[PDB]
Amino acid sequence: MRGIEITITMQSDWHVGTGMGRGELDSVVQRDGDNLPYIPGKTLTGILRDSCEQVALGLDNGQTRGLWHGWINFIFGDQPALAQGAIEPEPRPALIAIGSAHLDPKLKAAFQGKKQLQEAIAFMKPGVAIDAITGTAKKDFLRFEEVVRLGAKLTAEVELNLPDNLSETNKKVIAGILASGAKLTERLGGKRRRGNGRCELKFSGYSDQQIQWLKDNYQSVDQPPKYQQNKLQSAGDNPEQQPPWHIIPLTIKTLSPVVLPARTVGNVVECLDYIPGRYLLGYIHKTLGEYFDVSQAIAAGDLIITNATIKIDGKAGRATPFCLFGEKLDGGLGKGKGVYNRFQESEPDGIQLKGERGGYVGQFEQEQRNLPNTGKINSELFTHNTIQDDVQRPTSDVGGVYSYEAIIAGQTFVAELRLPDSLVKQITSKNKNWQAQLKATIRIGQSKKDQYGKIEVTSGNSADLPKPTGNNKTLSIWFLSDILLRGDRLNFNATPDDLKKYLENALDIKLKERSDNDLICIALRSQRTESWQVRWGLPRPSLVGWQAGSCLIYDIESGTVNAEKLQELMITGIGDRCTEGYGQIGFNDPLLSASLGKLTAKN
Amino acid sequence: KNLYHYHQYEITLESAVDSCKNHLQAAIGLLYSPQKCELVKLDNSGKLVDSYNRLKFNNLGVFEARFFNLNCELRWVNESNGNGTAVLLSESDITLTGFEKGLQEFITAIDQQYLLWGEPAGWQRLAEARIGKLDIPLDNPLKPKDRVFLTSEEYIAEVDDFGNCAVIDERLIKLEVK
Amino acid sequence: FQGFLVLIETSGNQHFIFSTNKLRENIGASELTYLATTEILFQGVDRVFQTNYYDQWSDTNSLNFLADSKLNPAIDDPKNNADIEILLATSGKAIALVKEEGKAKQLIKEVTKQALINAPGLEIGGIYVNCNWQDKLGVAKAVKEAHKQFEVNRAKRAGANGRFLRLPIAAGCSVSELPASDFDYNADGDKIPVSTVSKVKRETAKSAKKRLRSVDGRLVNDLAQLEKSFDELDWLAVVHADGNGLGQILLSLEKYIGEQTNRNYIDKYRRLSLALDNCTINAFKMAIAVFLPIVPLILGGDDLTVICRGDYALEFTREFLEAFEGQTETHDDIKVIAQKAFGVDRLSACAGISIIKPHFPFSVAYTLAERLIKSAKEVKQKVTVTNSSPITPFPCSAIDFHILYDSSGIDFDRIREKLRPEDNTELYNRPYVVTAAENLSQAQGYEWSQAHSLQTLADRVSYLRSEKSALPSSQSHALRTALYLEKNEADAQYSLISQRYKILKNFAEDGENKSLFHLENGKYVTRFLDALDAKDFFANAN
Amino acid sequence: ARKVTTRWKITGTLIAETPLHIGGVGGDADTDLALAVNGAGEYYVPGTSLAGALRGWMTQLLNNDESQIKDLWGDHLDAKRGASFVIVDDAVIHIPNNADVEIREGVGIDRHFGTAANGFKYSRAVIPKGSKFKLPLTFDSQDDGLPNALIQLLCALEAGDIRLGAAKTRGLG
Repeated sequence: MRGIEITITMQSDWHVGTGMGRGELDSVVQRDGDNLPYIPGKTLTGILRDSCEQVALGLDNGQTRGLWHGWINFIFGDQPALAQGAIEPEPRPALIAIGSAHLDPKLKAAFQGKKQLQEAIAFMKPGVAIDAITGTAKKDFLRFEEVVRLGAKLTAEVELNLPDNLSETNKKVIAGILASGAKLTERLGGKRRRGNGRCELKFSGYSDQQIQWLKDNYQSVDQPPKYQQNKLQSAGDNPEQQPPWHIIPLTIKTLSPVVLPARTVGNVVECLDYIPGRYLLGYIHKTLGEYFDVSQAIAAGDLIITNATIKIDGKAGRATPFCLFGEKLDGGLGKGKGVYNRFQESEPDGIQLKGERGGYVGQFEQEQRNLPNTGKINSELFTHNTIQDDVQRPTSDVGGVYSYEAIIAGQTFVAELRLPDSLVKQITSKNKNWQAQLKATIRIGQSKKDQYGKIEVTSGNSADLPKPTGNNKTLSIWFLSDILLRGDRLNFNATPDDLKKYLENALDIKLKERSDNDLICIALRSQRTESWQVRWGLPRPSLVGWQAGSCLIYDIESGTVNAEKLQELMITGIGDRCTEGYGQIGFNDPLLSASLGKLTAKN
Repeated sequence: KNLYHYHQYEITLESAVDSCKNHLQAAIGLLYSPQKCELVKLDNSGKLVDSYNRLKFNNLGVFEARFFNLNCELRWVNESNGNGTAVLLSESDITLTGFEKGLQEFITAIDQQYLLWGEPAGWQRLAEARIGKLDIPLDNPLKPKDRVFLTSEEYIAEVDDFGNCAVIDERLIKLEVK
Repeated sequence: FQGFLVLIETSGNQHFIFSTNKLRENIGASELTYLATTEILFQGVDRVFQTNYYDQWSDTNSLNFLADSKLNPAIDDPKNNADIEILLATSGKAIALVKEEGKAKQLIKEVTKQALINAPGLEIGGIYVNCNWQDKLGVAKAVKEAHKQFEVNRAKRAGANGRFLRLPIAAGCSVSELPASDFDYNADGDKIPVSTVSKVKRETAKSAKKRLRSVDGRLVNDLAQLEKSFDELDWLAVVHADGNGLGQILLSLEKYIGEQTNRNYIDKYRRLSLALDNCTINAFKMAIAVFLPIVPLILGGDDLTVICRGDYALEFTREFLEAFEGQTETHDDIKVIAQKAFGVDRLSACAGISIIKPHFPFSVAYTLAERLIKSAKEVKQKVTVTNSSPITPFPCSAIDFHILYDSSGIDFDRIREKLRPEDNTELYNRPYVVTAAENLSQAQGYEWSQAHSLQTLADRVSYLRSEKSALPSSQSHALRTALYLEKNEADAQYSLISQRYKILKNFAEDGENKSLFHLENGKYVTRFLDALDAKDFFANAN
Repeated sequence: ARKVTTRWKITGTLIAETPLHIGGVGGDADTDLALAVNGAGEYYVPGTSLAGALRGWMTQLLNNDESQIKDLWGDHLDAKRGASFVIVDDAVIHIPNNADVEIREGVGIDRHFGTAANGFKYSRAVIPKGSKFKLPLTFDSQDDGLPNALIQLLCALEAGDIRLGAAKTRGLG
């Protein structure tokens, strides 16, 4: 659903969002990707929630828990970080998603590149503390604060994903509460109590008629309905898979910052610089689940959604191969010179090398004559707080402050959906314009309902299948995703000999590690991924493997490798959970055969 | 000291557990399915009270399972259309049909624990606001200050010919209250 | 004679020590990293070889014992029975020579097993290589082979993250990615779920805090004990300091030993390594005289990090870096090698200095210091040995410092771009060389080192402090405000002031006494706003 | 949220009974000290400056008792106080008719020579007299009724006993 907005009219000069200051300022307001001030959707959710809590607390006759506080936990979701002891029910998510309130899009466009104007949206407010006995300024207590000019009208998209079974009375209760709590909101941001941050907050379509209905009807209102997951339903009716494999490239563009948890540790979440395919499995279930049993296809291995990696050279950027080593003083891909493929080049005299460890390399043909283009993913740290509601300030009891790294807006990523011909027949027999249904705007990630996670997904045309070369002398492997082999005991503690045995069995070729002493043959790193499963309400198990970028090359001792099979393994991936994008291999790639030490970068 | 491990391939979970039933007596088990991670107990004969309908794969069925008791652990994971690999791990050499025996030497087994989710709310319930409730197959009741742990043993062995040790496996044992 | 060389090394030390963002565990993990290649090495040696290295270790609490041939005999010449000789032991690295391959395997087994048991989550492995003493330089190549084969074998070796795998029903650690396995107490004293990794780190922090305090009785044991003993503190400073050039020396040490003989290589290699530990300790015990409100966190090898009294850390670090140079000048075992390596008989170190308010997270402050240390360490290539090839750093010591206030952005990249207000204008000169000009005069890049000399900052701070104020704060802040304008406006403000306050002739940098900026590689850069920042962080007991 | 037994909106007209000067950062090229202006450039009383005016007066009334002051004006450090229960908004100043701001000259007279001391020549923009602005006050009550100290404050306002802005002893506020 879409169409609701919150309109925020700032009626006094306002300050929000940041515990940092610029050169002449000791407190700087928060600024969007356009460097313009905005109200973050977590601030806006938190402010609007608080005002609904006031309304409910009044309708409850001041009871801290009761019928109408239940309705707040319905609309805005439970707060499981507060509750303690054996709370048995699973925490409800919010029914309301509230974006960040940004300045008018046309006004924002007027500012672009006008750095001097962006600074003029805000000004120094002086601040001094006076000594009560002397009547003079205290020492130390002199501050200068950035404040944003009053008159700003900001608007946030809002989504109300109300349950399908919710009655018309309960719909009008939600509208009444939200319209009430919006009208009760008179301040937001920092120093609200000392003038700042006065506002009008309006929903589109929630007039006082919605408050008047609640006034006439609040005594008739029951408890909110019980929450339940949208469970999955499997038809089981899919065809068997049949070659060929179609490849449907999905461009993902970040429209707000996206938090893709790498390490969730204490009060900080660190972010991946790629979108795992598991984030897109929900969008695949939505758009395609009417055409075939997506859950059966996932179970059968008839479906892959790769990771969305940064777009380079118009294609998916490939995880920098760990066989590349830079000159420790004056080389590497960020310098654009002095990169050696240690699978093929000796270490130079005197200069010691360091491995490349991250980023993404672009395309590279067997005679590129240039270093591959390097894509970098921009990410920013966002900092938030939790307010303890009786003191109205953060406290240790509520955890104080937390941070998310996020992939910022404007980044462009390419995933690929791969499907067998039998499913593409199935779909096309039901919709000939089915790739048009893959155009969507969706929320993915951590915190996806408020400030984070908005992405556009657009399909390209069907891409070409990979074309690995079936070299009979050597075979190389480049990891473009994280490979999750299981050991022979089904735990994930596999070893490179397990990968050798795996590829040997799959390709029916014997392999031996190449012995050229100046050249490295294996350049792996391990990876451990910790993730939650939303359908389980429990963390996934822990998935251990090797990082994207890991590389190795083998001398082919006997047998002949089939480029038809190399291609098949370059589509389906190897190992566990290839449907999510793990297991994505590159076989006999130029960039692993090439010698690079002589090359350089290009209103 | 030997860690004995028994492999069978292209075997359904329903059949894998039934093949191991003599050893998986009273065994707690964890079943991974697309929509649930359910904990189950096998009875004293090693049987599940709805084993076919629980362990089938066909419709959002179990793709991976673990079963463990004091003496052994069975692991299973799907590989094609509900057939999978079974591996049973045991401290003792034991007789199984169709399974292939192997072993690995280990230097020492070290016990570990794993605190489960929740405070106390046969079967007992833990609950935590973070996740809601968690039901655990545990026969003794739980006092409000009890916490339920899961115990395991990790087996250290030499990996490299240079003698580098690592934990080559970790077998699960039982639920335990601390 | 032929033997084997054993290299045992702890991998991923930065990850293991700083992954939990939790100060007790960073201290705990640093000690586990230390103990693994010393304490546990010596026990493992003693079990495999029936030796008494652990007794000498525990009697001494220091590594200097193994420089004595009576306590660590020479394997070479069959007159001596010793089948083991430790060439190195240090935090995260150890090297030993052994005459039997099976005992080389058993040693690495024993040490790495004990790390799995007593130090969960510690990634440590080992390698052994043939060591041919029919080659007069065989040991030096055996070292270089071991380092090469160690890097190669790690990739195929099993990783230390492949244990404590999460189960869906297991709970989560309060401070870690790992599942919870144990309980411990947060800094508020509430019981909390923690991993076995976190638990063994916290257990070890007790032995760490001891060993660090034992360095000098003046030292405070605990950040809690600073909070007890020193309630007057308004600021605190993580110092991180790192020694320079040792890796390139060790990669090249065959050149510098003089006599191309194995027996000399071992002696020179060993003593050099011990000498830098002593220099760091001695330089530290000198520098702390500036305060004692200082808690060490890591203190060994060429590497130091400590939590100081804030507004004494630039002075403590200046004094430490002056004393680290002075130590490595006079220390015979370094002196001659540095002379042959870099043409001056000293080494150098640099420091990052976060300077933080006492409740601010150490973790954020230390990651700032790991960025500040890189900014100080840029001297490595602006001040370079003249006519060198490859372009070796000239030994030069430098500081970078911040003073967070929280306002500047907590990320170093963002911190500095808020002080570059216009495309040619930057309001920081903050990588400050602390090496004396006389020592630098023979390097390339001498002229840069003078503009970046810390004395230029310390002088200007003195003029600000000098006195009623000689330069009124009223007028300093007028200039401070103007610096964020274009130079034509900053210079306009200064020209409104330059002859009302004659002290400003010293704060100029143009050479004309009409601007606070000087041109540096096409950028207008100034120390004036750095001098206002550091005005109250340049205090000393001397 | 924070519990509120009763919310009070307290409002009226505040009149400058003498000229007024709340300062901004300072200096508009017509006055060495320049009046504070909002983001719309209108002359206004910062709610900070009025809150501290009213809290300051209350601090003297209540003999500098921290307890009752922080009960009404909040506290950063007590574990049970936090945010203020009195909200003071920014209030725009309506200068009567549309009279422009006055500029007031100032000089320091050397006590030896009896003449203007060098450098001590200054000017201050001041809001005229008769100018009006809103009393923008809100009080969230957790107790029943309205505090005595807050009634005393409103009495002092009607008495004209509170002074606001700069130069309170030298004519203004």
